Amino acid sequence: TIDEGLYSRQLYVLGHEAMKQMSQSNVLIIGCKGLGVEIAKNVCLAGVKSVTLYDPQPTRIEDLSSQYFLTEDDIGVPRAKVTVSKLAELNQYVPVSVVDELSTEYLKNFKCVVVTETSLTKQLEINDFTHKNHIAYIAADSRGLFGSIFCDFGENFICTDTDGNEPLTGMIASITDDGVVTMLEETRHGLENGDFVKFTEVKGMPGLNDGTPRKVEVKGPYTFSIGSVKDLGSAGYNGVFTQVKVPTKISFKSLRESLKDPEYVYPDFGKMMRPPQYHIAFQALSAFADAHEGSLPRPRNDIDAAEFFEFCKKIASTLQFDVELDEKLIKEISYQARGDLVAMSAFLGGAVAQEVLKATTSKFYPLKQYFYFDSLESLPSSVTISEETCKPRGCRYDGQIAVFGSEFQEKIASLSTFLVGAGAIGCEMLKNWAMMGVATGESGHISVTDMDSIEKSNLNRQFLFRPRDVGKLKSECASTAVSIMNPSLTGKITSYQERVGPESEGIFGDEFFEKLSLVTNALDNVEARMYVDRRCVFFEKPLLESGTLGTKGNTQVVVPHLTESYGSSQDPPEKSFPICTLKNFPNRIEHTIAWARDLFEGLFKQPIDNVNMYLSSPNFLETSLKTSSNPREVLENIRDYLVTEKPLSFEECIMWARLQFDKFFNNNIQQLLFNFPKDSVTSTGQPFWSGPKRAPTPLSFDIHNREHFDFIVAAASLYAFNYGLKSETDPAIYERVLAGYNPPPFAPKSGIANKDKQELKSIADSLPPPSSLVGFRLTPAEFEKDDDSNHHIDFITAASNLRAMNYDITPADRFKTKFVAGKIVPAMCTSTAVVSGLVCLELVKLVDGKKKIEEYKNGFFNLAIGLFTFSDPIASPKMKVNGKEIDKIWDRYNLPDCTLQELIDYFQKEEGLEVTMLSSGVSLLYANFQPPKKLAERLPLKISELVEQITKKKLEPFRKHLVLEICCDDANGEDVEVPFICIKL
Amino acid sequence: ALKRINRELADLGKDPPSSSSAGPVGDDLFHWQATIMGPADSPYAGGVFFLSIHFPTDYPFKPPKVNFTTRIYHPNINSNGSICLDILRDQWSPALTISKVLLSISSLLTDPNPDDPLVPEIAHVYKTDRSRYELSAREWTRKYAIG
Amino acid sequence: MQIFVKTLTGKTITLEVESSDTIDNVKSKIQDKEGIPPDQQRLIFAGKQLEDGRTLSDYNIQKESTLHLVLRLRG
Ligand SMILES: Nc1ncnc2c1ncn2[C@@H]1O[C@H](COP(=O)(O)OP(=O)(O)OP(=O)(O)O)[C@@H](O)[C@H]1O
Ligand SMILES: [Mg+2]
Ligand SMILES: [Mg+2]
Repeated sequence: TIDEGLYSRQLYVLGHEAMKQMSQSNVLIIGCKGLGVEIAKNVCLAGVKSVTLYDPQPTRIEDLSSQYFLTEDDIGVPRAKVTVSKLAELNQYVPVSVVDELSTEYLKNFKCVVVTETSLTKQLEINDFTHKNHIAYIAADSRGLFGSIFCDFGENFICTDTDGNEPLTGMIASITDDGVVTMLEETRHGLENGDFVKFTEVKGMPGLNDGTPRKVEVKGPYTFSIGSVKDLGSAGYNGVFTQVKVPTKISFKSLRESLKDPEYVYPDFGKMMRPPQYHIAFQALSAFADAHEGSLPRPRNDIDAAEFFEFCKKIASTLQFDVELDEKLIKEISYQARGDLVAMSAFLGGAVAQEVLKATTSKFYPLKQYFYFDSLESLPSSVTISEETCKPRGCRYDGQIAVFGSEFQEKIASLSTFLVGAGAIGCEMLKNWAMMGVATGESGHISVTDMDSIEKSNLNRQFLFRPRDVGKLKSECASTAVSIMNPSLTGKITSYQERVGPESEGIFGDEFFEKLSLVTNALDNVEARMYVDRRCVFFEKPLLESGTLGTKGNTQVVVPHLTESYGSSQDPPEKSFPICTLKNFPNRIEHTIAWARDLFEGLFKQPIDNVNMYLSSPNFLETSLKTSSNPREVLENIRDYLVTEKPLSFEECIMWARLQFDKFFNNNIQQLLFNFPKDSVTSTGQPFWSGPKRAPTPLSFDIHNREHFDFIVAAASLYAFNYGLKSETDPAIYERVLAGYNPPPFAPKSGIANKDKQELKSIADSLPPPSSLVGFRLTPAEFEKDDDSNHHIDFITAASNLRAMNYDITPADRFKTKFVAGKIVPAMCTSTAVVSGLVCLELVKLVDGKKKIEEYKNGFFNLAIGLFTFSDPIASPKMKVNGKEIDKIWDRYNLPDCTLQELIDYFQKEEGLEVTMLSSGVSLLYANFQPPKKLAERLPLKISELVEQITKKKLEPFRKHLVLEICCDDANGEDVEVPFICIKL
Repeated sequence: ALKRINRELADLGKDPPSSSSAGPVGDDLFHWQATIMGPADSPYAGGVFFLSIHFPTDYPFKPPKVNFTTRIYHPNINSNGSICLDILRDQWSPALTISKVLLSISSLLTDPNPDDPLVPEIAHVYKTDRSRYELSAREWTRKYAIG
Repeated sequence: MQIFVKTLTGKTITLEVESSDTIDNVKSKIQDKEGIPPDQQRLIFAGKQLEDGRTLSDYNIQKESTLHLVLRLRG
């Protein structure tokens, strides 16, 4: 009963069984500050059965530093009572409640218990109970730029999936008598030693088709071994193997036991000696709070720091910890005790929510057990951070002023950022900026652009939107919501409905870009990312890129004149199958899905476009007769869709659907088997239909079969939609119409001047004149995966499954068909929260203007395995030009709008380089090998006039510069790279 | 990108491809019109075949999209001009020039590969009735690829 | 010595070779007998794919060893 219309993207990450088991689990959350509210929000969006909150502490002003469900009108009310109402709206399937008091026995009602902002004694009291009763216990803490997570899922936790990857499967070539299994040519199995695999469709060794898993002994990238198969047979050929994943048993330890001998998880290997320090430091913080009526050390206070360090020494002595305490780091933990940063809260909330999902669903590998994290590199160094600057001012930014100070707050308040996109990452980024107070000053401003509209499936991870907002523009809704969160952002946010690209340079021009301070990308495609990267490189603005894919995520920072750009790195491209594979010889469901999509486009989209263009363009026929690659095909499509096969009722649509079924699943296969019979052999004597080629078999139409009926219904409905007829779904009419159908005879054809043009002309003049048909149009079918009433995915699924039945491929369901055909990217709310947190932790580094490249960190993480890694950005490459150091990426030449000859002479006399090629955009303005007459015609023209002449398009009034790419050779004739030229018009 | 495309255009400018001849369309560097001469020891002898090349942004990474314009009767070339070529599929691996592609295609035209065809009927005719295939290829290359 | 090469269809081809023979010579013999170009021959023994430029002795191939030949289908 999972609402796939809402959890569409999440299901591709978790699955049906995982979410079904998750929707029966109760989660309790103790503490409703920024971290607690973040965890609760992520859990509610995830889809657990219910959430219970417990936090009777009255609200205070500083609590607003990271609590975005609290308003300044709520001061003096318990946090849970004022947060439950706003949390209940995120998801309608997840009730949210509040409990005034907690008793130990009550804890038995919950599947998972999360604890934040609680003293160590209470944590021990709760854990001593939740451990022996097999209740998942998670404890999270966030102190300034430091964070800690602790997990305890019981002694007998069962983890079904430990990496989150799809099972490995492959096509076998041969299996020897000694179990040596081999893959097809140039195919890597990817198995690892100790894995279990199951075989199917094996010829010559039926015993391996039973399904019993067998050990794997990887012997090479293309072969492995399974043991002794002497009894079963001597050798087997062909067959498909699939990896089998077995459950693992993980045993955790209680909090009391693990305090003495913890087991750490290292988020970074550059600092492996810190977690032992933090283990003592956090316990010392708890002891200090217990010894001062729950009052943490004051910000940047030396007396409290000394007392805290003494507590750390006492604890280290008591626990016999043979570690030398680092005074500087421990005192740093003391100074930022009262810090409350929205970025750290978001990061830890994403991590802890993922841990909760792991506990409830028994999936993915959980943290075991302590996870201590710090982002101390973000601490400002260009401003004064002292006790006087960090003292609270009685405002909502106290939680952040306690870490960064008032001067850095003033620096933040005057930012002028530019956010591209308003998706999940966009919503999280706007929330973080609103909480941090970005652009709340006199000179501040924020600009957000996005051209898409809100859909139902987006509400699962874009918390700024509500069901009542479906169909509206993302940017306006996001701006209004964030203005609601932080009232100071009223009028400081601008929202555009413009797509960022070449066509929008009139709005995001030189004037717009010259005022910005940084650009943040929240996109999902590489084209827009590259374009924004080029614009930032040209204007020299810091850029923040971030991306997610399921549970994986990465964040990168581009700094002018320091690091390389986004486009200097490459990623694996998409896989497109050979046309010969799709057209005739498929062997995987992906091939059949691609063929079905092409069939849909060619049946319901392209002929309609041709017909419409014929009825609009007066001279379409003449242009097509010498422009298109197949004018006869276009003419035949027009004739068939206008006169020959124009339906007058839905019965004719059903008949047409039956005819097309015969055409595509019964006759083409007969032709193929006539050309290449099943017993034919290749030129080398090997059988033709062996290995990657599977012998097809024609299908005979059986009305009772489900797949045939689904295809007929979908095709008839889409045809009626094309012709605007009234479709029907009752099987009675279909069964009545298809009963009286006489298949036209078909016999495969063996084959065996200028009159063709005469036939084409005769067909052309047979068509009705355009004047006779005025106001008549045919509705094309535009593919839309997200709508379940347009029969698009239904048709694709039916066609794909029928073609799979042709080639004996295992058919897939509508779920996998929608995943494959729609190019759906799996997405999660937890990954979005984590990437937003990392990006906002890098933003403070950018604001402070750090110069060294070792102070910035590009981040990568995978939450399925609990892996976090951070590495320094790559420095921009340097080069030698005319005996000078030039940055390859961030340097350019600035020249006036001189003539081409003057530009060449300047490059010859100044840089001592001979210009051999000069281009702008996608046009070749000048080349050394062009005929002399053309150059003499182009040389004395100005650059702007030359560009206008060559591109045949006048320059727009808003155009203020030209970017030219130049390739030049040195005096000796050696090619030397040079930076691009920025001609100022 | 533009600089690689230009290094190649200059290479072809100096080192004569002889059999072939590639050049930009108009002044656009991302759209070339190449010419291929039918091999002498092939049914397509004395023929001029025009190909359209549409370099992709990622180039030299992504593969150059190459489509025949002249009609040809070949087992591995369909009616839309698509070519069943391995170099453009998974052996591209930026390292070769636009003279390698045209050499490959000149050899594919020299001798087809019917064991993995793209046009099953032509492949069947080639495998069964070789003489009829030769006559049909000569007729097509005389009717379309000449004049 | 003598060796056996098993194909994808269960056929067994007997070859007369020496431990010092190069992989290239064996691929040439297989091309001479079956007509398969060496570039499309993928010979595997004891879970290891034979590579050009080496000898049989490099792979510890001894009396009456069994190899498996799989074709490298083109596009
Ligand atoms: N070139 C672009 N210029 C501006 N905004 C863009 C551009 N390309 C994409 N976007 C926006 O980036 C956001 C992408 O976020 P996301 O991928 O999570 O959403 P979606 O694509 O609408 O949803 P889904 O991927 O779940 O089907 C969307 O707001 C989209 O409008
Ligand atoms: Mg959308
Ligand atoms: Mg998207």
